[PDB]
Amino acid sequence: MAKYYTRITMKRMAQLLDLSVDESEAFLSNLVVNKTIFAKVDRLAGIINFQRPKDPNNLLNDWSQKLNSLMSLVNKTTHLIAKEEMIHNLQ
Amino acid sequence: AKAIRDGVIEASINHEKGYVQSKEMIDIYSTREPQLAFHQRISFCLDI
Amino acid sequence: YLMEGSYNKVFLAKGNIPAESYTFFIDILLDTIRDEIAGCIEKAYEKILFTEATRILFFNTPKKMTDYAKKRGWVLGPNNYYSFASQQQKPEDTTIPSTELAKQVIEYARQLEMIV
Amino acid sequence: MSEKKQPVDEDNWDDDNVEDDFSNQLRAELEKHGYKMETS
Amino acid sequence: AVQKVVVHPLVLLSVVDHFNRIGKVGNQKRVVGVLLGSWQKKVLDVSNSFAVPFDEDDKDDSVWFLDHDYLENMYGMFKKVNARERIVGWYHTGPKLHKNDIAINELMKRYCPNSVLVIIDVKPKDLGLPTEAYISVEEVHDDGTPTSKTFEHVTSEIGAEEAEEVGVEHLLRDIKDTTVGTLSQRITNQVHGLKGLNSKLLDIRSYLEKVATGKLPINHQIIYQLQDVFNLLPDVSLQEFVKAFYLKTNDQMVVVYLASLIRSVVALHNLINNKIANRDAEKKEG
Amino acid sequence: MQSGIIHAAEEKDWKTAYSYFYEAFEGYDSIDSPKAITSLKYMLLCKIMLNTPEDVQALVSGKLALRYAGRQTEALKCVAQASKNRSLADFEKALTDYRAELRDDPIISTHLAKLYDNLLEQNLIRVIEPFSRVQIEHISSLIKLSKADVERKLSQMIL
Amino acid sequence: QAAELFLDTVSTFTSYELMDYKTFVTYTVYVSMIALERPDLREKVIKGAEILEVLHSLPAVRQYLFSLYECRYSVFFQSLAVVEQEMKKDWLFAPHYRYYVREMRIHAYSQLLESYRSLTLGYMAEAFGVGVEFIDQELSRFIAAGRLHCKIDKVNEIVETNRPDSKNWQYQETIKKGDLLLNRVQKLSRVINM
Amino acid sequence: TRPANHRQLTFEEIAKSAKITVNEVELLVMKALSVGLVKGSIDEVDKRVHMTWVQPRVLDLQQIKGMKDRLEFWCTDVKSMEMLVEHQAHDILT
Repeated sequence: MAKYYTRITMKRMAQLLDLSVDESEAFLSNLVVNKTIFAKVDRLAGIINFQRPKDPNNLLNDWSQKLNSLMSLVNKTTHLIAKEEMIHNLQ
Repeated sequence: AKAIRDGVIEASINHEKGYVQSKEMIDIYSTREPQLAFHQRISFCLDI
Repeated sequence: YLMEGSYNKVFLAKGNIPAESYTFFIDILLDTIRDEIAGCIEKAYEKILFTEATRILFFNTPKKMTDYAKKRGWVLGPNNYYSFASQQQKPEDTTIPSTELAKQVIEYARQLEMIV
Repeated sequence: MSEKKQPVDEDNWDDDNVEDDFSNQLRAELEKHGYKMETS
Repeated sequence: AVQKVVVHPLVLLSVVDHFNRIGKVGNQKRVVGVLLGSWQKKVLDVSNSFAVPFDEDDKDDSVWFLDHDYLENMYGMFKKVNARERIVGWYHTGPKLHKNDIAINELMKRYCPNSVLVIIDVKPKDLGLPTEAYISVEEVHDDGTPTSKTFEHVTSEIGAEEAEEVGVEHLLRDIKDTTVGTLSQRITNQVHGLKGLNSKLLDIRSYLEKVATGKLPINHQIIYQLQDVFNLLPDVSLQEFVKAFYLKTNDQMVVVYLASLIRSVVALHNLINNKIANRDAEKKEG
Repeated sequence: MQSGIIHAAEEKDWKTAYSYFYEAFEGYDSIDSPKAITSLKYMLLCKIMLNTPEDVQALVSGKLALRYAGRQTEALKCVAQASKNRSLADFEKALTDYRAELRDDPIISTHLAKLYDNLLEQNLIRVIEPFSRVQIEHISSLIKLSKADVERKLSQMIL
Repeated sequence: QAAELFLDTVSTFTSYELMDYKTFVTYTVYVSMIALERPDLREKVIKGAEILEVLHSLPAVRQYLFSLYECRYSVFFQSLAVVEQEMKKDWLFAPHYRYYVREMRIHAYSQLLESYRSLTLGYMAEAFGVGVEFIDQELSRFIAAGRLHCKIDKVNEIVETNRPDSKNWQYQETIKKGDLLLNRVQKLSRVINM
Repeated sequence: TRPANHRQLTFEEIAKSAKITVNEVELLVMKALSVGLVKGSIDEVDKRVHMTWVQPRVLDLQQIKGMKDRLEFWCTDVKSMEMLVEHQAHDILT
């Protein structure tokens, strides 16, 4: 749930646990005071979520990571094309 | 109305009711303009 | 009075022309009000019935309100001046700052390292 | 030196900003409270 | 297995002088030679080489010859003069990846396990590095056969050495674009690197020469990567990419404003240091 | 002992005032057991007072205090467990079960309102943690307390 | 800086110039109540016995400190008018008596107002200090003075607050000092070299 | 099929094009993420999923025309931005 769910209600999860929403909050309390699962729950609209910082850094930082992987990716095909031309059009 | 034509204030006047609402436009920090107030002065202090 | 938002006082000066006729000039003063609030009728005017913005300028119900209401928007409706307001498309450009500003960074580096 | 060819003829600034906001407002703001005790 | 290679100017010229001393053949000759060196920490090194005599005729272009007596005696001499130096692979003069270099490496794989080749340039012009090294890799797949020993270009660079920098930088004495301010970045990569992206842009355009006219293999393994390129187009200027950009530019130009602010005060203090040198010298000397 | 009694009565220096009871117990080592076993009280109470609760269990786990076991050192270990787990009724059962030796000394009587505030806000910030916009009725439920005192007390927290 | 030099009040002495030690105590509390925030006030001046026993003889100053710390807002304006009145009639504080209470008012308004978000304007007249139109014109000139971070609604009778970042406010004084020093070195730059 | 404009679909659309009910599509797409043919995120409350990375497929001689056209103006983007560098940055280094 913490891996794949960006944001879920406080009824769908409790339906996936087959128990109370109160017992569900007791389950989500002792793990975030253990801070082994980071979550920011709600009890007015029940809109609870996982792994939500603000990130002033990792947007453009991971964007630059996509830049580096991008330039490596266009670096990959470039020397791959030439030999493929050479196994048809050498002599 | 000429303060919107001059653009002094942005938000709407409830001309039917009578009140003048105004939005809360904050975070001018994420604008091009403090870099503009810089850029007026960067080249200036380079010139001096 | 034409400088600030004084409008009805201008029509009071159209109630007081003391020197002589001044008619040829107050009719161009008519027209320069006509395009004025024909232009600034387009503001954040959330909904107005066919009374207020109707009788501020000159015209109650001739088809001059069809001339403005069909020249521009503010469409003739169920006692309704339609407030259309998008104001959404033109922001959110980094590219024009990434062109002009990329020019200006080089304009920094010219008078930073190169002797003149 | 210091000639001026003539063709024609802290202690203060933070105080002056106090004058800038509170130029002429509530000078003797001492009894208005006791005058608002009965009106408010 | 191999990370990258290290190439020296000594071996780099040491192909070229041999190309000159065979330069009287005129018609056609590739300069095949034995590449010598080490590799440590999985980092390939090339320090020395020589060139084996080699001839090859165009008709039945699969008839190659390496004088292994010339291999063994001269490598024995080089081991004798330097036991640290050893074999590292081979090389050829490499205009455009000759065909016998599928089994030259197989002919002398019994000397080096990663018997590497090096393609060089004899007519030096590009906007990059005219130094190349492949590696021998065989991988049976689901769209061919067994013997799939194709060559894969391990990344390459010209490595330096404290011994050779003295004599090499003596051998320039000509032009040297030092005084690294911002200009070295601005020119070696902001001018030059964009034209580096020009050619890699242009190479898939040269492959795109198969729409109805080019060679027979259509797609299979070319389009997953390009599909990952156009998949990997970056984020547009609307979502939050604007906001953190104006945020951090809005932080960077602060520090720029500080440094530019102080620099003028420095030069002003120096001007005071010069007018004291003026006013108490004009009266003193006369 | 009384070099730490008055310094604890002014609450100025729990470190050196702790050290006076430590030196008092080291002087009371194996020659005066009734003063030694009450000298454990004024150091471990000064340590829970110091809000370092684990070192109480580190000291009584030491073999010097394994000799001097008793009811009152367990009455300190339960308080150390109470401020260890950071909850109010955990301490209220500790006063309730061991009231005969906890609620016995005239200065020990006047240490529990401030500890009640420290533990009140301690379990408070324990429970306030996991969430977003919330109700005060649910926090009065989960604390099991009123809404006016929690509302004013949390207002004292944000103020 | 004045309270920071008035930090000790222990090594300070029964002076020739402040022959009342307690007048020195009144001075350091009057400068401390602006000079430091709640954490400092909630440890330093509230727990000091050496500072406590000297305002122990002070009936008003002990009240005037505790009316602010104990959220006694209505009498705080009364004792505020007292101390401001004597400060108006005081040497060395008569240069800045208007500067004092214009910071005291916005300080208390910051204190109460930075607790809640939806507290209405009519709540504050009876529990805070009388005069609805006074709170009207008083907060209006402070939001209009560009401080006191909130945004008041009028014709539904509710006061709303926000929270700003430490960016644009911290940006502001930087462009102030930058323009100030630019004026300085520009002016001197024309002073030297003719 | 969906462009890089959005490439964000909803469980109503999954229940339309796969005609499978509302309380199975989450298990389906979590199974898809567990296999790893697709890489994306799951929002529950807005009933949408931000699918990012897809398993790459094959294509004919017609899609290379579209990739040709997307290559085409991407060339002159590099030309157009680089010409500012050559023109404006000329006097720094000849």
